[PDB]
Amino acid sequence: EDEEGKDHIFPPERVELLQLLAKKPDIYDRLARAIAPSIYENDDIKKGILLQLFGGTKKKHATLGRQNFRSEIHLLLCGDPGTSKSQMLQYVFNLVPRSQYTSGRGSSAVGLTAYVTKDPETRQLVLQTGALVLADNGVCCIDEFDKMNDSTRSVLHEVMEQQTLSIAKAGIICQLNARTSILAAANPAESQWNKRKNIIDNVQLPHTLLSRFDLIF
Amino acid sequence: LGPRTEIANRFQSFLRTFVDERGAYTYRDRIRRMCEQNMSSFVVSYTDLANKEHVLAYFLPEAPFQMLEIFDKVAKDMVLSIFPTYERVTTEIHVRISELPLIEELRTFRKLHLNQLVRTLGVVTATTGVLPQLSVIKYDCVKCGYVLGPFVQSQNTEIKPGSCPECQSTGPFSINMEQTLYRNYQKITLQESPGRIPAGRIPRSKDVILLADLCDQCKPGDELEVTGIYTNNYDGSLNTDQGFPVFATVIIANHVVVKDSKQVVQSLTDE
Ligand SMILES: Nc1ncnc2c1ncn2[C@@H]1O[C@H](COP(=O)(O)OP(=O)(O)O)[C@@H](O)[C@H]1O
Repeated sequence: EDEEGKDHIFPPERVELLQLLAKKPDIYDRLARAIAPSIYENDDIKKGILLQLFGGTKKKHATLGRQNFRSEIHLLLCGDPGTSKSQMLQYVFNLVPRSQYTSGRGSSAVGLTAYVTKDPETRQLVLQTGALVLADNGVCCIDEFDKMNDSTRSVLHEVMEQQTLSIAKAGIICQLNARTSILAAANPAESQWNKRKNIIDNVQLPHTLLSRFDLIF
Repeated sequence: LGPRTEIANRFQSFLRTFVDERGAYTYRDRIRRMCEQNMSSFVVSYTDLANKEHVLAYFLPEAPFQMLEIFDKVAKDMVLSIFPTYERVTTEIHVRISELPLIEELRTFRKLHLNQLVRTLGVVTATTGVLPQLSVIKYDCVKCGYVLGPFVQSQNTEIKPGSCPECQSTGPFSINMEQTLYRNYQKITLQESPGRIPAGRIPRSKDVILLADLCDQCKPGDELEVTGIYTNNYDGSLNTDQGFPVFATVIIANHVVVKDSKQVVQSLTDE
């Protein structure tokens, strides 16, 4: 459920059971094992999922005013069609608090920001809405990564590497705040990952920007 | 009055008394030079005006309208009196100013600037073509078939007296298409330059009026400096209202100056 903070406070009786869960060294695998409803094959990554389930640490930078290094957590899943990345994560859309689900060719860069047009309520047009700044700290389950124009995906460099936005149009000009973690389900230009041709080139990306990612399991 | 006669006298004892250019003042002869080329657009120096008599800087803004009128009256009463030869062609005058120690950029003028002395610049944009309006009020009686006669005209107001050759009668009437005085017209739409903006947003603009002497000089995208004065249409529909009066603002040009001005231009020093 949602994130008001005040209307979600739990009782101490539940804290008993929570710290009970914490009292398992089995807990390292329990919740990763409780990720799927019924899926019992090679969950060895679900521990790597769970570091984003328990969605990251808050290393604040109200300390020095400098260098603003959030505990940025960024991981993507990529592979063949066999894996239920779209369906797993269609269900995980029914898990994530800030559950989004878009993908390559669902919405453009401006399909993510500045939904600007006329408003007969004011009897005037207005500067208007976006997608990501509603999903702060959240996730969008995403697939078909190698599908977008270069207009998008040079935005992602900006956010994945600074987690920021500063905008300039003829109407409103903005320096907003936007920041969150990834999930995605990228795909190659191929049908199967080509044997003896790594995703170092199989999926369609550059030379060390491919290397740039934290780790895509 | 005793003093309210002395305005024109100050002009008269100005234009042939305050003298510079090493004698033989301009306004001794510059007016002659205006009558020569058949212009009727004499222009006055505010600098030189203050160098003679500072008094008419404060006696202006209470009604610069009447100041300008009471000047050009003097130009007639001098011209046709000494140049009665003039009295065929145009025989009508108005004067200009070109010294105001000020540039008001746009987005700078507000309710305090109402109906008084102004300067500003901008850039031209698309506007109307070439048209005239009227200048004198006269109609035609039909009860008695007479003329209502010519009548004293207010700037945008009705007269309707009972006095007329029809036994001062004939409330009804009709109107002719001649025997009445005309006046050219043209408009402008002024924008602000792309240099002196507030650095990146949409610009502002207000409209400006030029008059019969003043047309076929401007063009879209031209360089400019104008005195002008601040207008007010006195009612853009007052009633049970908006959340706001639908009022607007214009400037009416007295003296326009081009800031390119690519013609042969300058006056002559005496030596
Ligand atoms: N463990 C699983 N549980 C349920 N369905 C599975 C599982 N593994 C594979 N599938 C099936 O495999 C298919 C995966 O296709 P999908 O992931 O949606 O293609 P893409 O990889 O392009 O997203 C799904 O239709 C899903 O039903």
